[PDB]
Amino acid sequence: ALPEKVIKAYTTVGSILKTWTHGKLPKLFKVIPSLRNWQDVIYVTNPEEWSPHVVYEATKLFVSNLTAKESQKFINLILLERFRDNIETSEDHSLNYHIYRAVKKSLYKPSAFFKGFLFPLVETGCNVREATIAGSVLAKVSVPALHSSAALSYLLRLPFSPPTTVFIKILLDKKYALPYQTVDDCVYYFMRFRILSNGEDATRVLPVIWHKAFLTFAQRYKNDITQDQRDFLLETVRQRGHKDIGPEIRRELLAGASR
Amino acid sequence: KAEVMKEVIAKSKFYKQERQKAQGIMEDQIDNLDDNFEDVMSELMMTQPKKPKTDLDKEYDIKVKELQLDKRAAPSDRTKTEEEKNAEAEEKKRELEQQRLDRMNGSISCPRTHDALLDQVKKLDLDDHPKIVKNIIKAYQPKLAEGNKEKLGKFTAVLLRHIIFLSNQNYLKNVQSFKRTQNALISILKSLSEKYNRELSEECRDYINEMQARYKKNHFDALSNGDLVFFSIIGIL
RNA sequence: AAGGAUUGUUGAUUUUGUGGGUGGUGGUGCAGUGAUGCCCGUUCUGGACGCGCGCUACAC
Repeated sequence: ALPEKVIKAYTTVGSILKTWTHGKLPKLFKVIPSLRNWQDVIYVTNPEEWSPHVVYEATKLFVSNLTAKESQKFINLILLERFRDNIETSEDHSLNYHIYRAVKKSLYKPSAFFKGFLFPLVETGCNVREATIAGSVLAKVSVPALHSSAALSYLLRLPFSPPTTVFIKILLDKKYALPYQTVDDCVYYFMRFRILSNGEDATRVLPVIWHKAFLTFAQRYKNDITQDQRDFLLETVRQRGHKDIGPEIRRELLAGASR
Repeated sequence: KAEVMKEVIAKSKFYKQERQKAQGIMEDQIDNLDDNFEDVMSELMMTQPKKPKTDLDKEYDIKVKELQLDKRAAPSDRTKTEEEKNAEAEEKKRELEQQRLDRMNGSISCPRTHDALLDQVKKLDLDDHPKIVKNIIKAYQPKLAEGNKEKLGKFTAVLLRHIIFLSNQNYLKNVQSFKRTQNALISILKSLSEKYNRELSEECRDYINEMQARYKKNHFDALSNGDLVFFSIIGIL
């Protein structure tokens, strides 16, 4: 229970943020990041009621001032929920221009962004449209190779889902200097769909989004795999290869030299 | 049509005034809020509350440290097919030939001076010059440090004078090794020219001006064997 | 460069130099899916009336 004077003051802030489009934000709003109990203060400001312009500014103010751990709650509790809500409720299932920027500012802190936006989304029923919009934000904005590799490593172990494949391929599309550990994990991920005892992943139908992802790995990291790993991947194409993409992958895999 | 437009213009102006009126009300609320900032802040501080990571969060932090330990792989580009490479090569050749037709129609120390290179290579044999000059380029690549482009650019002028300088020196004793150096140095100069042709061009003209000035006093005695070499190198580069 | 590169107080997200790819939250027609045929943004500010007489210039 915040002070009654404070509640009325921030209740005015909640009204301010609903229609705010430009200018200077309220001074009380700008000092919320310093406050320990921001959760109570932010709630009375009605984050769901924030205008798209406010959401963009709020991510800038809060991601910058705050610790890494707290910023995760913001990206998870507010930005992520707003990101899903706008896509679901929009007529064309598109994301607003300001919210689109807000995700980029969250990516300013990679560790908070991945554990607050990416991993919660893919693990909470992400849809293809959500992955495409979020993936493009990941595609255009710069990320460290170390942080990207950890995110790429995390995605692989998760059970195969269409949203998970989109995020994996984009990270592969970034042309990163993946650690030698990360390359092996990517190789293991693609092996698990080859028929052998094995799980359903061997027999599960594979969309092209898997094949496109696998082609990108072959195109860029053919020189970063061992000869034995190349053999397992080649067997995977023989068993699960696509009609048109599969021949291309085999050409790329065979063209790479063994580490 | 005009009546509809006037309604449209009136509606746009009407909404514009409403947005301005809201903005006029908007700033006043901020101004009042800012004035009461101290009172709101004071109560909030008095009510400040008194003083485990998820298993997912713990794993991710562990992964980052482990990934830092491991070595990093270099990323490669997709291999282009032979037909695409041939098509790209043909297009570049077709482009380059066309512009030519239009023009027809109208530890290791980098020596900033030619003398410095001799001091570095003074104790080395004649056949060792390609080794030393190549090392200087590797030791001072553009990426290694800032200003290496300028140092390499100056070295291009230095290397050119060296090629001409060696030709002036007598070499009938060991023509074979001397042949093994001039072509080797020239090949390096060709690579250097591709990046520092501006620097090479400036040095070449000055030699021409120097060439003229020495001809203005000595006639044929100024002319030398390396002078013939110099005109040849320009043709290559 | 952690004994501190960069951020609106923050911490390796950036800064300097050298290399370097891509139209891609594209749209639309077909059979969620498709190596898919075809093409190729954001907020403010403003929107000398006619006839007619006479006279005067324009021609080596």
